[PDB]
Amino acid sequence: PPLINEDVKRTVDLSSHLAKVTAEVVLAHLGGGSTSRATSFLLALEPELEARLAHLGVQVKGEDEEENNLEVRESGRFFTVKLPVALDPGAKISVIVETVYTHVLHPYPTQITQSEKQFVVFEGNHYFYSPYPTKTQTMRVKLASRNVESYTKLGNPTRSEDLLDYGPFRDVPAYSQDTFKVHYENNSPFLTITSMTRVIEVSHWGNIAVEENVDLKHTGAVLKGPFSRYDYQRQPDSGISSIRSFKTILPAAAQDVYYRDEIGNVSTSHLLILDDSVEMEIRPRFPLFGGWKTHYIVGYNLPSYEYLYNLGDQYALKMRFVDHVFDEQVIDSLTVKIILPEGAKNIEIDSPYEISRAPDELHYTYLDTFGRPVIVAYKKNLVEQHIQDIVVHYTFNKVLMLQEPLLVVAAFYILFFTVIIY
Amino acid sequence: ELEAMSRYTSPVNPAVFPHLTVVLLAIGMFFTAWFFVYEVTSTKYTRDIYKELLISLVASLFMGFGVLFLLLWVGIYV
Amino acid sequence: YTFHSTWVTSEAYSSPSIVLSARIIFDDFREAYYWLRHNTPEDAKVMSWWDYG
Amino acid sequence: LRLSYEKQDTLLKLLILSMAAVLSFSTRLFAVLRFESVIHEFDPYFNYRTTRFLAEEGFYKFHNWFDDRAWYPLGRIIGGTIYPGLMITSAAIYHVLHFFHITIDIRNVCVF
Ligand SMILES: *[C@@H]1O[C@H](CO)[C@@H](O[C@@H]2O[C@H](CO)[C@@H](O[C@@H]3O[C@H](CO[C@H]4O[C@H](CO[C@H]5O[C@H](CO)[C@@H](O)[C@H](O)[C@@H]5O)[C@@H](O)[C@H](O[C@H]5O[C@H](CO)[C@@H](O)[C@H](O)[C@@H]5O)[C@@H]4O)[C@@H](O)[C@H](O[C@H]4O[C@H](CO)[C@@H](O)[C@H](O)[C@@H]4O[C@H]4O[C@H](CO)[C@@H](O)[C@H](O)[C@@H]4O)[C@@H]3O)[C@H](O)[C@H]2NC(C)=O)[C@H](O)[C@H]1NC(C)=O
Ligand SMILES: CCCCCCCCCCCCCC(=O)O[C@H](COC(=O)CCCCCCCCCC[C@@H](C)CCCCCCCCCCCC(=O)O[C@H](COC(=O)CCCCCCCCCC)COP(=O)(O)OCC[N+](C)(C)C)COP(=O)(O)OCC[N+](C)(C)C
Ligand SMILES: CCCCCCCCCCCCCC(=O)O[C@H](COC(=O)CCCCCCCCCC)COP(=O)(O)OCC[N+](C)(C)C
Ligand SMILES: CCCCCCCCCCCCCC(=O)O[C@H](COC(=O)CCCCCCCCCC)COP(=O)(O)OCC[N+](C)(C)C
Ligand SMILES: [Mg+2]
Repeated sequence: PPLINEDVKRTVDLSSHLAKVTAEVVLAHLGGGSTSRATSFLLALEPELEARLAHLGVQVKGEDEEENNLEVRESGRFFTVKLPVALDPGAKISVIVETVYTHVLHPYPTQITQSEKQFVVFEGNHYFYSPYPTKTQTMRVKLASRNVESYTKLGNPTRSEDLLDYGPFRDVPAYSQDTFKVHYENNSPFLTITSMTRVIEVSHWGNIAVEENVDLKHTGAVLKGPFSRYDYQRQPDSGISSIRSFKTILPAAAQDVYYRDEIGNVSTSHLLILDDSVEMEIRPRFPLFGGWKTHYIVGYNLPSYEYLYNLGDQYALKMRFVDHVFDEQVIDSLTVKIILPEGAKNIEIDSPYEISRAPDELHYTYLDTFGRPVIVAYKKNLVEQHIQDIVVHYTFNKVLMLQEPLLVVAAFYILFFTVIIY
Repeated sequence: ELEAMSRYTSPVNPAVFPHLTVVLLAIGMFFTAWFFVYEVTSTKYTRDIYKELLISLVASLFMGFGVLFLLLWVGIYV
Repeated sequence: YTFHSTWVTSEAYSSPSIVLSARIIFDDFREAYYWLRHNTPEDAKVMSWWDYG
Repeated sequence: LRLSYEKQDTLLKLLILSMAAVLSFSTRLFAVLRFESVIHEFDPYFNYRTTRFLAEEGFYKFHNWFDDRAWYPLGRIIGGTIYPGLMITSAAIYHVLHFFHITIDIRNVCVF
């Protein structure tokens, strides 16, 4: 069944160290009959940016959500979406498509002095790269600052204060590929978490404690020349592209936050208990200028009742897979470890999105005789929209935890018996 | 599902962990002391194996529970 | 004698040498060592006095 | 109730010695109570690194150990240039505390 895109308004924004494009597609069906009811939507991706993808979500006019699955065709990893109501010929449906590309803004000078500003370059597409011929496409680009240097001209693109409009293209080919490149000033915090490890230890006695190790590096515009604390302090201009602090958002039940490094405590942080969450501003030991790869550890423990449900002999816990670290984050490697207690017999895990998973192993903390099972899940290219809830179901005999006191007892008893024999 | 499952409240109100830690230790420690005293004062002709076994078992039990509640009180939550 | 020993232990002998107690503390030593650890080549050679060896 | 002279004497000795040992251990930790627990005065960092080596590499590799990260122009043999008693004590306590799962990092064992 042939599909026609009628109106496509694409608004891209490039202010962050990220590229988010939202296309408001309007689809219509052709007048020809013997097509019945079309129920599938096809999405495409250009080969330039097919690997630098983090999330692709599709909604409908109003408040709604839809389901897309990856498909292969005989190549740009085409996706297909299942519409809620199948559209008959002559109908029209509005579908909002939002995608997020990571590691796509490259710093062009690539070396900036302690008293200069960042200039980045973006290479995307002019037209809506779809497998359907569209009719009216208009693109609006949102920048960080009003210091553009070279933007490709196609249709006399007018320029507003910080937003660039492109003339509506009357019609486009079957595959409407084109190269669009902007060179602008983006002195925003560029930050990449290289590898974050989240460890979640569950305890039926009290609460559950989650700690995460964070390697993070300032990617763009590496620093050349000398660094001087004097100029950094007595001149607020210099140091624009650097970072000083970032705030984490905690789930409002956190109780023991510590923020330790690999070498000791760090006394530079500020946590405020808010009504709905726990905000925590964090300063690293030193400001980051270019590729400075700070590494820290943040952990806390929260009440068990809030994230643990028990019925009969079954327990089920739901928690955030990846939790907030800073505004508009990006991860390159993420390993979740869920440390269940000893008698976790039937462990099933419901993943919201496809997560690469390794084999289970055993962990030996203090009062363990035969160890406790751990669940490991490896994922890559995580963004702020990957914050979901993962639930694990396991059966656990209630009597069995009593083996933890008794163990201690037996040790004591042995000592006394030894005395007796002596 | 997830709707018909009750919240998992702890079996022992955490506010009772401190009160339970001292007592269980104290009693335990007391018995322990007794045992050791008994092993230094009593000669070979004045030792009863059943009394020693009884007092040692009581001390071991109370001490194990007290040590658990203390170890959990500091926040290890074993 | 007990009271004297407690006071001398509390107010004189317990002190850190990595952190300068000023209550505000500035751990410049640790921050510099951490920078030197994370932002130098794997074979960089630093020379100082024998105290900070 | 009444107790023998020997029983009361033994009880008094035991109680006094227990209180004295507890006080000795309690009086030592003032700095740990204040600032976060870290090895200090930069003399024991060498001992600390050495202890970690003994705890993660073995004894035979530690007995004949050549360190190329210090006195770069020359060579420093740590396996035979220092009296090894403290490191051996710490590593033994660590391995005993790890056999029965009371898992504690090397730094906490060195500190206390
Ligand atoms: C081991 O490591 C850990 C972790 O690193 C160490 O713990 C850390 O210790 C520090 C102590 O220095 C703790 O700091 C504290 O942070 C809180 C929270 O403050 C934030 O929120 C404030 C809220 O402001 C509201 O109101 C303003 C208007 O007034 C609004 O504009 C806001 O929007 C809010 O609505 C905010 O004001 C704070 O701002 C500060 O930071 C910004 C930078 O982001 C600056 O620009 C600002 O100028 C300002 O400095 C901040 O955002 C503070 O409230 C704590 O302050 C108390 O102590 C101060 C002195 O240290 C004192 O000046 C304050 O008045 C306040 O005093 C309180 O307590 C006193 C007694 O102690 C009382 O006498 C007094 O009346 C008052 O009640 C403090 O700054 C970290 O939270 C802590 N981290 C963790 C994770 O716990 C630990 O110390 C280390 N161990 C060691 C070293 O041994
Ligand atoms: C004074 C009364 C004390 C009452 C005790 C109550 C216990 C309370 C527990 C402590 C509470 C802590 C509060 C707390 O935790 O606050 C937290 C903050 O967290 C912390 O950081 C603090 C953590 C600190 C925890 C430390 C706990 C450790 C407890 C250990 C305990 C103690 C008390 C006692 C130790 C005993 C030491 C033994 C000494 C050995 C004696 C040597 C014997 C000498 C000898 O040889 O004598 C011979 C005779 O031979 C013998 O028979 C002796 C054999 C004895 C062997 C052992 C017996 C000992 C029994 C003692 C009773 C003499 O020789 P002779 O006979 O003369 O030789 C002559 C022989 N001949 C030649 C045959 C005559 C709160 O923080 P919070 O904020 O709440 O954090 C929670 C936050 N969340 C995590 C929850 C979120
Ligand atoms: C992480 C937590 C780890 C917990 C560690 C647990 C520590 C266990 C403590 C072991 C206790 C040792 C037992 C002991 O002291 O043996 C005593 C002999 O008593 C003595 O003579 C003096 C020995 C005192 C040494 C106590 C130091 C123990 C410290 C261990 C940490 C027995 O002596 P007796 O046999 O009673 O001698 C009497 C002989 N008559 C004929 C006269 C009757
Ligand atoms: C003989 C054979 C057996 C040998 C047994 C050896 C006994 C070793 C005794 C030392 C016990 C170490 C306890 C300890 O490490 O406490 C310290 C600091 O926290 C504290 O406040 C502890 C200070 C006082 C606690 C002393 C209890 C020791 C009792 C031992 C009998 C913790 O330092 P941190 O590294 O800060 O731990 C916090 C990390 N969290 C993420 C969990 C928050
Ligand atoms: Mg348990």
